[PDB]
Amino acid sequence: SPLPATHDLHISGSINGHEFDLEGSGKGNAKEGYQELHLKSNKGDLSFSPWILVPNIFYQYLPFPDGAMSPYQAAMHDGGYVMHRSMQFEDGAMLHSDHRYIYKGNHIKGEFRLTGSGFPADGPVMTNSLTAADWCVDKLLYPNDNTIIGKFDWTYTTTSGKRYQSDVQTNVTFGKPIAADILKKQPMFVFRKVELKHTKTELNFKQWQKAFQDIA
Amino acid sequence: SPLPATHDLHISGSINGHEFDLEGSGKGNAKEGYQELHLKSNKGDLSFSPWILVPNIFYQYLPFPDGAMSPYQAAMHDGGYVMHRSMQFEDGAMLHSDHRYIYKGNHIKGEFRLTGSGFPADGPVMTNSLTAADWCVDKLLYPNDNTIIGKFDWTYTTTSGKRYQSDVQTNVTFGKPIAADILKKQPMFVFRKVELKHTKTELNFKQWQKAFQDIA
Amino acid sequence: SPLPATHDLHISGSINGHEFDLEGSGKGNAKEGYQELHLKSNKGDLSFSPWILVPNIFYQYLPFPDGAMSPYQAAMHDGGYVMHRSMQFEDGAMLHSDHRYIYKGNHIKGEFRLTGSGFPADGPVMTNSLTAADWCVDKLLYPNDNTIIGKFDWTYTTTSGKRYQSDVQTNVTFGKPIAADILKKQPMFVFRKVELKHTKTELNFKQWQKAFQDI
Amino acid sequence: SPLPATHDLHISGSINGHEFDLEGSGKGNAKEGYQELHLKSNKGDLSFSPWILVPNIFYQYLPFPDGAMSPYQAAMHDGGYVMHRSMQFEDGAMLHSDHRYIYKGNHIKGEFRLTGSGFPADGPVMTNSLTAADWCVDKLLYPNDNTIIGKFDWTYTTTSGKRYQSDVQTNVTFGKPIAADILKKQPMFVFRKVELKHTKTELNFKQWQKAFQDI
Repeated sequence: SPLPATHDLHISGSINGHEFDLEGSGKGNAKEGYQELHLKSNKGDLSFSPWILVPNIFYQYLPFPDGAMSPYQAAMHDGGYVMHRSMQFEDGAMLHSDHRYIYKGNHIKGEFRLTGSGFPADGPVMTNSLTAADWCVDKLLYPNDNTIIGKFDWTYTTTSGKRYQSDVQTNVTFGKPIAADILKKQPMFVFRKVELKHTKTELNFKQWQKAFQDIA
Repeated sequence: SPLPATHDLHISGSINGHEFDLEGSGKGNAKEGYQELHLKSNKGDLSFSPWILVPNIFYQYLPFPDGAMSPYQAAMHDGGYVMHRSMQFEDGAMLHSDHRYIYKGNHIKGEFRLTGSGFPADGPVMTNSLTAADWCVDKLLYPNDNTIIGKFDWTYTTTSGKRYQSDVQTNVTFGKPIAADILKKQPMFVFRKVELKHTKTELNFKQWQKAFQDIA
Repeated sequence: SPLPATHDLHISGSINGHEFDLEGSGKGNAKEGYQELHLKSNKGDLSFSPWILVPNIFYQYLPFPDGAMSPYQAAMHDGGYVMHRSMQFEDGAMLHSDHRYIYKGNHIKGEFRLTGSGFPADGPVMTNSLTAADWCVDKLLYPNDNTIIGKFDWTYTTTSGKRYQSDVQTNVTFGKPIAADILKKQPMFVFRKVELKHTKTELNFKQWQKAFQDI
Repeated sequence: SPLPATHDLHISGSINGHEFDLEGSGKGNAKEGYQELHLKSNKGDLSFSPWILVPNIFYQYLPFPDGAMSPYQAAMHDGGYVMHRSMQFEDGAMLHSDHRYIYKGNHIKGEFRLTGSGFPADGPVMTNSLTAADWCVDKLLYPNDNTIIGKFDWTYTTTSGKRYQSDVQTNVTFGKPIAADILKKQPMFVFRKVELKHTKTELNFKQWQKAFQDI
């Protein structure tokens, strides 16, 4: 049926052993790749940079080239999917997440669970020193008919001027096979840009996305 | 108070998108480093090798050298701890886990949650071809007073004769500071051996452990 | 200070302990990114897939966007640069290289040294089962004014249908500071395509390259 | 077929694009694992911490347990071996090396080539702030009869108190098959300790080593 138009998210888990829990709703344009989302904390002030919740804070808004359904869009009413992502940061920290969804017509409800640990007390996550995430190219491959293995190098700029880097791998597992015509076009890349306004208790996130097999 | 003598575990999560859930109980000797555990499935036959649940299936049974309390033993009645472990396998699979505990006198109850994804359909986890885990040396460092960052190279032998390898990092976060005299002895290593008997629904696990700063 | 038009390569080292040595020459168009190269073995038949020598077989041919010189082209007559590249393969093999260059007007001479090891005897490098390399996006960052640290995920298709993957990092070190206006545009990405035809003793290589900051 | 008693090393390459070259000699006891080595620079003051040249500054000095020859000692008069080592540092730097040897009776001559790059100008290698290397356990596996693939996590202490970490993999490739009875004992671990005293031009290095399968 339809592409999604609106979504909500409950995201919870712990960073360095401290529990956090946020929820909120947003919307987007699934032909353009754009979405935005507001979150508010249920457990008081975040003790860590809200920027570490990106990329984790909805590829059902991502089309494939020339208006084709991405595998995420096609699965939405046919079998669904989950994601499992790993971020391994340069200073020894790690952050994993599980991503699950429920659809009600053109509305997506996400339930994401995250565990992040090992962030140094004086590093840029626990001092709120991340300032922006660099624009990013995601590389996707499909090693079998129901799995995407994707990877990107993820870097934030920070207040000291040094970037903060992590290796990010995302495995996406589908309830039914991906269409043969999607499977034959590998690798697929996706260019993304994000913005985030935030306080200690609230986030306003925006993201643009565009898949490509080749450039102009 | 006492070192632990008995424990139980509920461990659940998903592998390649399929949910699993096991529970059972065991016991050990916290002066010798030895424990054993029985698990039985609540959700029918496992669709994956039970060996992939090791190392995940209790360092409160591990003493430090010369009968000293390990940081895990000392935290047990003073602040507690959690663990976050990552296994990144050579064929692109990933498995993360969160480890939490509740103590009632000398009894430990564990509640572990795992997400593993990306195991190839013909690889050794999804074909039940893992045969044993190699003996292993864990290296621990304490980058601050409440955190252990530990690492080991984890390898199983398999029915084809080829080993199956992963990089394993475990971040352990303590509710109160680790004692100064433990913090000053780094790195600490731990030698471990495990055995596992299993069926599609039940596991019988055993593990021996011995911490060392140097060898004979 | 001309852009390069032609280039030679001597590339030697070992794979799994077996010494190899190739040389040959090629040409390209430094306004368009394209280059091509022929190589011939000086030590008999190669005992491994010639495809493993890609990406290692000249970013002086890469312009930056809108007719700008890339940092590689600008260094060419002003301090030079070297590269150090690491390939870490999914099956435990590793391949490192050192890249150095000498320029004579618009001609480049490359001298590259490689050590690869730990390729399984039944894997696709030692069985010559690599069939092509996937198109690739390289992400570059400049952590200081004389260094590029670049990364890509590098995958071959193989005769079995199973891809063969490696993490690739390339650190490029310049003899003089990169221009401030290049340093401000980060990350920079580069999209590349390669072809290779080969025999046991010869390689005929082609590459297209194009830098982009956005799509 | 004597065990080694004495050794020389010529080690050269570059760190962050700056060429370096050292040579010197040492000795050790191949029944006990210990060796020591002196090196002196042929190109002026080192511009980086000499500690970064450890572990790279001779497992022919390592016996295996119970007076057994290690695979390195047995290859010494029977086909030899080379090593390829990769150090991947937590701050993005990389250091690879190629190790080759020539034997004359009980003397070893090493010729090692290294390329390190991407060390931050304010990090502890380029500020000479590494103070010691932590004691270390090396895990070895033999995926086929002529290869060792070994791994350790390598950490220095520094003057700031913050350790400096790297993933280290060493692939060793033999000219003849390793003995079946060595191949059956896997993993094998090796516990090592090092010391280094240094100046801008000289290094005085000591190492203790002991193989173990169990404790």
